[PDB]
Amino acid sequence: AEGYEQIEVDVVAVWKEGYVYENRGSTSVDQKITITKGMKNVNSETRTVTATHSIGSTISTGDAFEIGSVEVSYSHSHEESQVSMTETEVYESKVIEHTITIPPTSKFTRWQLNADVGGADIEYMYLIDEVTPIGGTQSIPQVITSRAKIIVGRQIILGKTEIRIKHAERKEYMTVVSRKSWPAATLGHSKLFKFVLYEDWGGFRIKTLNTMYSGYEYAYSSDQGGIYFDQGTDNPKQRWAINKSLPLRHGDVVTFMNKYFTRSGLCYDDGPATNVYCLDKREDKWILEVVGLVPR
Ligand SMILES: C[N+](C)(C)CCOP(=O)(O)O
Ligand SMILES: C[N+](C)(C)CCOP(=O)(O)O
Ligand SMILES: C[N+](C)(C)CCOP(=O)(O)O
Ligand SMILES: C[N+](C)(C)CCOP(=O)(O)O
Ligand code: NA
Ligand code: NA
Ligand code: NA
Repeated sequence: AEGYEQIEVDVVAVWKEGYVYENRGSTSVDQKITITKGMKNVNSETRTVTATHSIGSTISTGDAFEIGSVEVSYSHSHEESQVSMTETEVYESKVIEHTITIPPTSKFTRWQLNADVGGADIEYMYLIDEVTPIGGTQSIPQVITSRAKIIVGRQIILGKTEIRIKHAERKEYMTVVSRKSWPAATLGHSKLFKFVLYEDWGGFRIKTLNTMYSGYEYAYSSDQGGIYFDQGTDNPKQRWAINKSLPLRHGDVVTFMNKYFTRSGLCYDDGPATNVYCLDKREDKWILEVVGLVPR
């Protein structure tokens, strides 16, 4: 995908009890059994998963990623074997069902292999099964190498990477126009409006590469709430807070809270001229898009 990348990473997997039936008497008893091989509470509208917990140095809680493939290696019965998963397999619920004939004086142990890719609980990645005598020894499976390959947005380097900021609900880009002889933010369909994100002691700064008044390039909130662009200063009014852990990445959905008006977030609002405002106790979702390449 245009702006994403694959990365290998270690994930946690374990063999659970699953189901256990004991037939201590005679004769052979039949039992129906149903299991659902699939990711727990999987969203049908998307494959992007918001991390509930970390996956090493690469993923942190709240980070967006997509599971490309998962490869867990196990040892049973005294022999090694490995099972791989496709993207379609990790995101599908297969309700496997059938009858198991338990022979007399024997236990049926259906083991349940799972995987927790940073919060994403893959219930029943695999089913081994094991019929064994009572009270005889049985082989317990053990995961030897659990690992996954995730898909993430290309990183945004602060003060370096040129991005486009797009309003998620309205699918329109933040653009710059003149208002009161100052540069001003307003929503538009143009892909020509590039920005650079910075970070210092006071917060994040949104610099425009499309100003008409030279030097007036950092986004800030007026007392009235309208978003204008000023010259670089120490003022909190031009400093912002992002609700997402670094590193920022392509396609990240974020909110921008003002550092001076601390409860006022950046959003769409029908102004008389422009429509990008800082409004109290409300904060709209914006997409960060890493720019492609211009032709020449
Ligand atoms: C994995 N399996 C249950 C389909 C075959 C292996 O049976 P067993 O290893 O418990 O004897
Ligand atoms: C007046 N307004 C609330 C619609 C936005 C204008 O902000 P401002 O340009 O007066 O600083
Ligand atoms: C937008 N509001 C009128 C609800 C309050 C926010 O004022 P402001 O923080 O944008 O200056
Ligand atoms: C006082 N100072 C000039 C060193 C910093 C002031 O930054 P500012 O918020 O007044 O623009
Ligand atoms: Na600094
Ligand atoms: Na300012
Ligand atoms: Na408007």
